Amino acid sequence: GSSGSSGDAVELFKKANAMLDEDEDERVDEAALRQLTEMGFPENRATKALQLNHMSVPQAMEWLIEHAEDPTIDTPLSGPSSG
Repeated sequence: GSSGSSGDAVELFKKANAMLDEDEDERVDEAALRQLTEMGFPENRATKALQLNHMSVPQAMEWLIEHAEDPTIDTPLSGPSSG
């Protein structure tokens, strides 16, 4: 018998082939926005979020999810119309 005791491991991940292109400064990215706006998010948010997510299509998503229920986000009301 031979082994440690205090912990050992508890993590697993992998990222085979994962490269695109980043866009910093200047107006927001549309290519990315499209993705979001294509999913089911408002340009405003997507845009804002993006800017906060270094213009990330995936990242933003989460931010959009987490912020999905954020006040700052500022959202209108939902009357009768558009149900």
